[PDB]
Amino acid sequence: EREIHPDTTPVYDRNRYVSNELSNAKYNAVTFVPTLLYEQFKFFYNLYFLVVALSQAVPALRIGYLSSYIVPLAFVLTVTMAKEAIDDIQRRRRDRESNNELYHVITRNRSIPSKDLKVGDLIKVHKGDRIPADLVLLQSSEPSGESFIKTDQLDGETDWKLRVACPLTQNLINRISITASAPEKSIHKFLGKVTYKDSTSNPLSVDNTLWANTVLASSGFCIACVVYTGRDTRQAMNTTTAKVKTGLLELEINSISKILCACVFALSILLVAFAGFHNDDWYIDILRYLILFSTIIPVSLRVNLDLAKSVYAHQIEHDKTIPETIVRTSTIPEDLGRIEYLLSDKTGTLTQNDMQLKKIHLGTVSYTSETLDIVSDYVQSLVKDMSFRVRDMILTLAICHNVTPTFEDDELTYQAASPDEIAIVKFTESVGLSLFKRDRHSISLLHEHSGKTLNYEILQVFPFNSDSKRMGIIVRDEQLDEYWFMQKGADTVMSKIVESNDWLEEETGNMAREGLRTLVIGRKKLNKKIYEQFQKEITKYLEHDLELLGLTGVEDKLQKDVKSSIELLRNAGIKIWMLTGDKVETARCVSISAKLISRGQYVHTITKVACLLIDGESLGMFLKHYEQEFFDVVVHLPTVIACRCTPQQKADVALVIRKMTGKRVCCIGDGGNDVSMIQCADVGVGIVGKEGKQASLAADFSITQFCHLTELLLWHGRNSYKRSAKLAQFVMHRGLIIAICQAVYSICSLFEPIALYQGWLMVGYATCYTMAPVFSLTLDHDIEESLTKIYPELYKELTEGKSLSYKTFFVWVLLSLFQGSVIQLFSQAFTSLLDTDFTRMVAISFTALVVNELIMVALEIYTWNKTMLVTEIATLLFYIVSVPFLGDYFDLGYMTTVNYYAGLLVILLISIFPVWTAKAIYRRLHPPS
Ligand SMILES: Nc1ncnc2c1ncn2[C@@H]1O[C@H](COP(=O)(O)OP(=O)(O)CP(=O)(O)O)[C@@H](O)[C@H]1O
Ligand SMILES: [Mg+2]
Repeated sequence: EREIHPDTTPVYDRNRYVSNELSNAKYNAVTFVPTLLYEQFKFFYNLYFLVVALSQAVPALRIGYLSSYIVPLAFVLTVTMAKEAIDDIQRRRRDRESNNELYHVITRNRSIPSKDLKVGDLIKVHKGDRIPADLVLLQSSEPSGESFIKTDQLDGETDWKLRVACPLTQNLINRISITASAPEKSIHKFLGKVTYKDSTSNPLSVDNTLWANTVLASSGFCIACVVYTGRDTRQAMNTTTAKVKTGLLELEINSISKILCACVFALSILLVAFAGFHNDDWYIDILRYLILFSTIIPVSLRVNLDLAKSVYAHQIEHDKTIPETIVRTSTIPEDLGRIEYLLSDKTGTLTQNDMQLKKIHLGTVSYTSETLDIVSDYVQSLVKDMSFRVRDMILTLAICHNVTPTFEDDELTYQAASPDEIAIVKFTESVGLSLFKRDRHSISLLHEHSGKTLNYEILQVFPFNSDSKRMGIIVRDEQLDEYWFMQKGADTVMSKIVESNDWLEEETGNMAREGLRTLVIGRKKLNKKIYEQFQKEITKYLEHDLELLGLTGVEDKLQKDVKSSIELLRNAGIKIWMLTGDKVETARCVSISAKLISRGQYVHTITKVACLLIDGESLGMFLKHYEQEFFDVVVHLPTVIACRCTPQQKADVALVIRKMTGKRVCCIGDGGNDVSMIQCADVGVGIVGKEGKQASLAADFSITQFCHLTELLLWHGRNSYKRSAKLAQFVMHRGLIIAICQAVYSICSLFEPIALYQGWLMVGYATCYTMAPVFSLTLDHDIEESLTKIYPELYKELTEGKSLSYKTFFVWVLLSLFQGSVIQLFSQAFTSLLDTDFTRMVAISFTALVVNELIMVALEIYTWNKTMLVTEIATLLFYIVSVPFLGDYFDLGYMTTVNYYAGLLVILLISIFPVWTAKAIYRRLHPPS
């Protein structure tokens, strides 16, 4: 709470208030680098190769070139800051160029920057410039004081918001004082007071304030007074750092990284023990040999995965089948492939948000889409008692809504913040009572039918609330001058308020199991004196005693091709729930019509202080104490339906599921009514085409309505997981092969394992000779995108993890042992291992190893793309031409013997025959189609 006076300039200009300068990282950015790295320092593989780097800091463990040392760590740092440092420096850039934006001061009569701006002084902000800070409107260019504002960057709202000024201060210019409250966090709330001469209090709210990222129009300029200072602005509190996201793939990579660390440590112990424990310094020997074993795999895997994220995001955002998709968190674009649960809303996500009124019932008299003649002639007769009730009901429909019009040649269009009333006005104009232009800021109501033009005006309005479930108005006529109080909303709150009437409950139930969402209308005749004593000013006095008018039933057309999507889902074996705050009867009806339940599948319901339905209170009570047994029940049930849920229990459901099973779930939603279930989700998908947009921009993914996600999960997540699995398999594959090569060399020559490979050879093998086949396999697939619909069942082949486990690691280890051992032993046997021809043995070893890699990458090929087959030939010719001139220091010699090629071909044939035959027999064993 503060008191703002514009005439007391120095007391805020000097100090006591935060300057408009925003600083992010200066003199602390260095302190920022380890702690952020600390999360990366939490993962044991980063620890692993970071200690590999740190080992050579001792001036005794330099075993290879420094060019083999700097490039991996430098390149991984370059990649990992490539995404974030550019954004950080751009943030600093438009922070600095915004804080020097010149602004005119009424008192100082000259332009000053944002730094010189203070609190309480009056600024004329123009149409073509953004609002600098948080202010409150006191005078505008419009005599009414109303203007349209834009906050596309402040919050997720994209439409243009009404903002009125104080009527007392809009006429002004004498000095005017304000009183404000403490800094808060709410993005849709404000409170204040205006004090003028002789202390005349004037109220303030969110309707009369402008914040830091607001954009002005609907005027030329306006006079506004600053309120919040620097850090006190809500953007400094309502914006928080995004939490780190962890995928299961990287966790199991960390696990197998520890496994490989232990394995190579044991191998180093074995080689050192077999050496004879000489040289009197065992520890330096085991450390240097460990580093020699640990210099190929851990760093290459990281960059391969990062390039995988990059190309995967490119492929997602470069599909004609998937128009206008946005990835917002590229840290884990991978877990979508292994998802078992779907948590979703029906509002927009599972619907088209197209509304049509179908049945309306008043006084045991039911009207439908048909029989519009009676209601039409009633409208024409507006300008016995049942007819009067009908026309009054039409009047209440046509007035109480908060819809905005827009004119064109014909079929005048309507937009609002709740489109159910757009459906209402559509029905009313279809009957014959055509509403027209609405000020929605001043008092005007125009309604023309086949007769004569009718005009009203609202005496007072109360906006709808997400908790009040109500909206009420009072309206005065000009033609007949009566006071009509009208109330609209849910019956659950106003049923006891309206009357002691009997015919509400059972009819609401009737249209409930008709699959119709229904709201209810009441009226009351008021007078002038009670209206003005009400206007003297809590909520209790507004509603005293109403009278029921009727109720309406509106249906919605479900989303395009829901049934195909759902059948593809449970032929993919994936599990889907349904949590939404709707009513139980409309929920079961819409799930039946969406074919969420097949034949049979008995439905059970829960109400407390196959299929199953549970209310929100009972959901919280079962998530309250009886947690674990409830979790055990819900996991095995094919479908779960919940009703009457405010988002906190949705977030709790997500948290307890992810914490009690450790699996990856998908939680898709839209609008402000489900903001929590994305921010706590493993993946969040945005919905476009519906009024709500903050959740979609605050999400991680974006699809049109529902369809893309389907093809995003079947054809894209599965392929992503398969190619990542092949990448990991191949990288540990050739790393273990070369490591076993050095190991067998040390067995056959007890000098040192270092003596086999040093220098540029291992550098090029780590970087230049092998990455191109890996990135070629990164693009390879098997099944066309058009064919993923026919065969979703392959999902049931990835839920278990048969490709990433301990046994998979052992299988790849054993295969690598086999091939590396046969190559090394046969080479040493056929080449007569000595110290003179050592160049010949090491050359044929490197050549055979690299060509074996470049052939086995071709073995694991499903489709032969025109862009893929060139990649390995380029590396092959690069190897061929890199021998005589590029390297030309190590392993120099002839090597072009007639018997050399024969021996090489036979040894490679021996090494690649059993795996090729095994793949052929496995293809004969498990034929896909
Ligand atoms: N402006 C409004 N004020 C009060 N209640 C409303 C409303 N618009 C719709 N309702 C009804 O109240 C219930 C909850 O509305 P809420 O304020 O949570 O928005 P919502 O996004 O959940 C609409 P829905 O549930 O139909 O998708 C809905 O079942 C709806 O029928
Ligand atoms: Mg929402």
